[PDB]
Amino acid sequence: DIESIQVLKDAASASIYGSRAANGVIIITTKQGKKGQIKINFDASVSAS
Amino acid sequence: CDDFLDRQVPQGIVTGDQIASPEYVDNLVISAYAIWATGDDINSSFSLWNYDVRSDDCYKGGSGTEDGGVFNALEISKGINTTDWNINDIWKRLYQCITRANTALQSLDQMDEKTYPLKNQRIAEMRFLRGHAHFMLKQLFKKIVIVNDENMEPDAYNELSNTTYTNDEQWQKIADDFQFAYDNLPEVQIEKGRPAQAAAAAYLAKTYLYKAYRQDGADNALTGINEEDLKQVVKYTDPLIMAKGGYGLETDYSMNFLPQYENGAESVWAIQYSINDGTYNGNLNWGMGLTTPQILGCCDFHKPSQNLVNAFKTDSQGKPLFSTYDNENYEVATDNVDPRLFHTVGMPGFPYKYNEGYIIQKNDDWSRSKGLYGYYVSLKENVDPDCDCLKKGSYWASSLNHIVIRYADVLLMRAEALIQLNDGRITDAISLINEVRSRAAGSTMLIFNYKEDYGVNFKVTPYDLKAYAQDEAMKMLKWERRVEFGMESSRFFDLVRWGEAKDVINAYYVTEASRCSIYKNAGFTENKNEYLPVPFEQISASNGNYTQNFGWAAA
Amino acid sequence: MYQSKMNVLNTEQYGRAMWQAYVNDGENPNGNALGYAYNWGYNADGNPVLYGMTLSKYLDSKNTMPVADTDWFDEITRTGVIQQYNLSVSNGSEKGSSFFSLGYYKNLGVIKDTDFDRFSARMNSDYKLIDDILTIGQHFTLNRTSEVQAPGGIIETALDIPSAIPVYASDGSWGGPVGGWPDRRNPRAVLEYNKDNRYTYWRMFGDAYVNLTPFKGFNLRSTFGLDYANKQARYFTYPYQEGTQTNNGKSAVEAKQEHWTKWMWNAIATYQLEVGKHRGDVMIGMELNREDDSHFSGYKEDFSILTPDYMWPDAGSGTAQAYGAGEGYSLVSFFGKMNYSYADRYLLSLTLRRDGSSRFGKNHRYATFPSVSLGWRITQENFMKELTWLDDLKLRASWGQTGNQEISNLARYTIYAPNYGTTDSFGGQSYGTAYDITGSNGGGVLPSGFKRNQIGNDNIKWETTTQTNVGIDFSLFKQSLYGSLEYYYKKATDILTEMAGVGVLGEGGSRWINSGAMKNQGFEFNLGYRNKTAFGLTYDLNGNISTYRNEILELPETVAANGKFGGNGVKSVVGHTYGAQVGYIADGIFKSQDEVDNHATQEGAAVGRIRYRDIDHNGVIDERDQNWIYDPTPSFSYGLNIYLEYKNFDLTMFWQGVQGVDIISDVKKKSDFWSASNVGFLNKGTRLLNAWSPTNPNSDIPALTRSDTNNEQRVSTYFVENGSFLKLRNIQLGYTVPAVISKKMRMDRLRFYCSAQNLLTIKSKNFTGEDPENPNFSYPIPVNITFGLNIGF
Amino acid sequence: GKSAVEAKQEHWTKWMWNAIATYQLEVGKHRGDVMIGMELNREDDSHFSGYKEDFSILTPDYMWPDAGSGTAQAYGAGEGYSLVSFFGKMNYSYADRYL
Amino acid sequence: FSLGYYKNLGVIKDTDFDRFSARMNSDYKLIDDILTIGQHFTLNRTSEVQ
Repeated sequence: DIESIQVLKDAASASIYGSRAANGVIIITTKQGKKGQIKINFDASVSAS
Repeated sequence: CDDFLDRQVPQGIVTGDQIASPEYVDNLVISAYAIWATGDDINSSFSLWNYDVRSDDCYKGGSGTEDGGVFNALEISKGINTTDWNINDIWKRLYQCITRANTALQSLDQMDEKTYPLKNQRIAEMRFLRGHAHFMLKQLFKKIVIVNDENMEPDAYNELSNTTYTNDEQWQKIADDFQFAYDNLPEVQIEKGRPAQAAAAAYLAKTYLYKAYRQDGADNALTGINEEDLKQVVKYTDPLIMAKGGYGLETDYSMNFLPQYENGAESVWAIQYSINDGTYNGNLNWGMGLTTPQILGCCDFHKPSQNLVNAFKTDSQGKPLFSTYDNENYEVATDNVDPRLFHTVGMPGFPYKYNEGYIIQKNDDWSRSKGLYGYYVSLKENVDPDCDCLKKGSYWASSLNHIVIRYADVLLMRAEALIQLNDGRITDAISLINEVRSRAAGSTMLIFNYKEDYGVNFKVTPYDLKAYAQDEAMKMLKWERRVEFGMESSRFFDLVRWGEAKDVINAYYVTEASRCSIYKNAGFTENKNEYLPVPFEQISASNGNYTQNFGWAAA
Repeated sequence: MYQSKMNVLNTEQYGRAMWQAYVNDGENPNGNALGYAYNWGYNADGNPVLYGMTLSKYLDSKNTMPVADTDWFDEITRTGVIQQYNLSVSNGSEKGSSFFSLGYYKNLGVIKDTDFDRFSARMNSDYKLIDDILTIGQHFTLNRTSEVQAPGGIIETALDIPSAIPVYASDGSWGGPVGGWPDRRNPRAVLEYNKDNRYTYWRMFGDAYVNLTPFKGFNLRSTFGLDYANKQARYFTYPYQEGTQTNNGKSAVEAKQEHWTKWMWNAIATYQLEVGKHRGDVMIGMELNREDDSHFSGYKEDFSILTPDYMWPDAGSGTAQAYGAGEGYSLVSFFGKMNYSYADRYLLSLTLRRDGSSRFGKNHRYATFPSVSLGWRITQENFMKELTWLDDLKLRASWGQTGNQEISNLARYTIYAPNYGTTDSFGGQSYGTAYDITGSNGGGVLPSGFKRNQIGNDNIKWETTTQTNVGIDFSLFKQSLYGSLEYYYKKATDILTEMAGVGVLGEGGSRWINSGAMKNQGFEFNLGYRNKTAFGLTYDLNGNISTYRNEILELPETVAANGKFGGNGVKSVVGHTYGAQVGYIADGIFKSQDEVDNHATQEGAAVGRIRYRDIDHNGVIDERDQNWIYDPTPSFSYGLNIYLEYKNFDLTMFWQGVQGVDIISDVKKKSDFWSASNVGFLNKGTRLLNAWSPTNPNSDIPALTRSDTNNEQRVSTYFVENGSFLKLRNIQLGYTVPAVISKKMRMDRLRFYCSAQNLLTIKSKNFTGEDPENPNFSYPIPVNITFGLNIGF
Repeated sequence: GKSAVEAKQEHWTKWMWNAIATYQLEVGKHRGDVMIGMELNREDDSHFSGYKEDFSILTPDYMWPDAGSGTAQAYGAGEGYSLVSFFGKMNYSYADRYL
Repeated sequence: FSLGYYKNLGVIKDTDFDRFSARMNSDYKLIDDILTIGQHFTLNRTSEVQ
């Protein structure tokens, strides 16, 4: 359920998020409903190691 | 539909079909011992002290007559109901001990001896335990159920009866259990809690001693004394059998009741209470948890009577005052006294368990009754307040072993049967009384300076070895049993063996009213009060298969 | 607010009752080893009379415990505070729906140091895709509750502790009994010592489902349910010392955890069809259930700092114990159901299940339960349409069976447990398998073993409850008069009974058996009237009433003698109501030496004592003279809801009554006697200040004695009372601001209201306690008075 | 010949709260975005354990800590954390050239 | 509204991993976009033999 993964590698752009952003922050966001759509997906996989 | 309802199965238990595996056989044996430590409570100690309050040795104690009202009813012989909760309780508990014995025997029976060479010594141990409980039930209730078919199914227990057997052959079914144990136990038990062969002989004798004062009529009176039974008490108290096990009288009386001297030469078989042992508060003697004096806040039960006090008085030559002892109180300054008084009864002005730092007084601080039950404390089962052996759980209890058979018992029981068989061996019974009486006269270590510090005059002598009459000899053994086993909860049991309960206790009721107000309305009804009634719920569930004792109404 | 509070002697009153108890028995009342001294004498007729009374200033000689007149119930109660907030929001589109709520509750009970609260969220939603023929949905709620519970027995302790005992001891410690004062703990101190025994409980509840409709009338559906809770708590053992009430110096902590994880799965297939006049549903499907539970806890003794901040297991310097175990069960279920309706006037219904449970062997796993019901919408039959005053009338009847397997997860098995004996007991009887076989006195692990807990039973099967039911619905006067009747006969057979063992069987001889049967038949009636009035008042009454009889039909022999379900183990409850009880018949009081000597022989009987009836007429009062004296079944119960609407206001009352019920009072033991208790010198009810004496010959209360010589503690009619009651369960008054006013703040509905729950109690004059619905020691039922509001956009 | 079972349990808990307040203006050829807000945090960890010894049957369902005989131990701890802050941000372009 | 399942059995014998999951997200804007409430929720369950 991944919509976008920003990775704030900098410190002058990641300074806003905290003192605890010395090692860089990885901003994750999740999905949402679009306007006027009712879509439904169904994924699967069967693997072997 | 099917695998689903089988997946989850019992957690943290052994199931009935598993329990019989050999890997568990010795777990069952231990567990059958354990219940003698873990199965009684403050109103049901397998000491049976709560019920010797009927005796002339002691009062129930406590806050007041309602503090265990059913035991006050017992103490004064009035208002006992067959529905009373204690009577049912002790019946139930003792048969519970029987269960653990039989369960161990059930799985021991199936064991192969070639690959478990102790099979019959373990089996003997269990039958010893089974005899122990049946013995005490027999003392408590007369008409008991004999539960000695370890292969009996649960359902078959419903068709048992307390009258399958006559009174005598009820006694014999107990004797059979202790006999097999004698035939099979080893002479010496390196694990001291396991009965040795001599213990099996001792209990075997005790069983025939109680069996010989026969009550083969419908009521409880003596129907004649059997000497086939007595000549067994002789066989199984033979000194040669006791010496094979190394038993004998401690060189000072107090050792039988002192934590440092557990499992001594006199302790023929004892309940092995313990401390620091993995359990919540210890495998302590909770059953005596009520009998600690008020110095520990609670509860002042099991207080000795002035009658027992005055019984340690002695005439100018150190013999009991047979006729006069109860006509004036024991006065320390001017009366000769038996050293055993100061090992049995803690009295005001004197040290509690031999500790000059705890002097007993007529106080809020020692007795709970504002004087109703007096001011004496039971010494035998209590311990020094400073002892490592002493802990408070819900009550104060120690790890002091409870000795079921002191070797003094064996000597005095042998004395008895010899005196009853008038057959020339009476000077040998007097020989045995002097053994106990002389040991006791010199048991003044730990109280050696009571002459100078308090004024007591110790004076106890053995009897001259003359050709005594049977009647005078009985009086002398009886008196030795009074002073030797005071407060050990077989005094009342002794009286019903002798058929003397009504005469001696009803008399005690009038002499002791003066000192304990409760005996005001007391009255012992002969051919009724010599045994607890079989419990009402027990009879009522039996479907008339159980029969109530004589003297009690059709309820 | 605590309401019905029990009247209990005060320090002065205590000393008056005691003097009476002493002199009644003819003992010197100055011999109470408490602090009382009495100036008393004799009246002209020779009966004792009390003149003055002095109390010492301290209860001990060393003056560590002052004398009080403490009202212990006022001291352990408080004014409770309740809070409640809830928000909910909803959205509905052609293609789905969505709901979301947040809630909070908080309740400080009227017993001090007891409280409860709950946080709640719920989200539900559903989606229609393709042609509304594929449907997905979800319901889910999440909850966190936490509570500190009232200790076991504080009401009895508060009843028991005398006024003379002060809340605080001279040194400022908790007060307690000393000297001659009874064996009772300080109830304020108990509650305070228990204030931090809070559990925290997280429960998640919900499901997700898929629904397919491949053509008209055909539906497939599969639902996976999830029910999962977990409970944590530290229980603290602080050291106490209230006078002689001591704990030695024990300190301990137990960190406990529990998990209950249940889940459910089913698939459903249903067909519908409407043929001109015929209507009909069919449904077949399958269901799986599984519960798995676990619980464990670590126990540690001895702490240097005695606060919940320090008292963690890592920081104890004494002995430890570890506890815990699991269990579970599963169920499989196959079912079908068939509905048929002809002309919308004759209705038939059919149910059939086959139900298996992991709790049985495979030889008995499943059982098959059919059900049948019929309907008869009378009024649509044409010959009934000559009756303008009766809108609908429908007769219905049903027969059917239901399995029951609600038994111990281990019910089938023979159970041996190691039970070394690590666990708190009381007075011994831990029944442990450890033993110092060596005679060392311990110090180290002892050898141990196993003890039987339960004997198995290879052939436990399903218990079956079978119900026959008939009733009729009605609607008169164009939907203004409505209701329904119900008559049923309901029998449980092959009842699954945890059956005790015969005595000689010994340790753990119990087994679950299908052995027993029990009926319940009764009537149930609903009736509601509703109409407006032509001045502005809408009124809507709807009440109800019902009654039943219950009869145990058969019972294992050892449970009949057991008393587990009835006659006190002296008579078998077979043929009587569940919980019926046997006892002695109290026949007043001996009022004259005359009346003892002419009565049957009665051990302990004297003037002033209870006369017990000689039922067998044998001239002796003994254990045989008992009979059926108690039945817990009301003749009928009833409820009634009045509702009014006048001029934007609204009023509601709900009344509830139970009529004809026997209660057994155990407070009466404490209120009517000085010695109907195990222990002397306890606090007593205030009623015994009226005890019969020569002084006071007009009384039912036995004369005060110090010993229960007469055993008036025996179960008897003396303790059965009429527990009938009518209670205003609730009354609520409300104003809702007119639409035109609130709609302009954009509010479809704004309303404030005001209410009180359990405000009033009507009871029988012959009931002698406070709450007939709670006549003894359960947590008191308070009167709540409430204010609140409703806002909606 | 040693049997034992350890029954651990750990718990974590965090919760934050923040209240930003942003502003947005576009005049001429200039846009800007200023926002201010605070923040809170709290971490409440835990764990504890148990231990028993010397079991009889050796299966993962018999070995619950009540079916043992041997010695026992217990563990446990607890941790914590807190935080409180204030922040801010700004933006500027002035021509859609100089950010 | 999402769901999920993921079961892995490692190449070394008798080690595995499996994860169940769920997710609910929503938001609701009420009065001409002056009031907007929303939420994000997740619920997992992993069960790994190490």
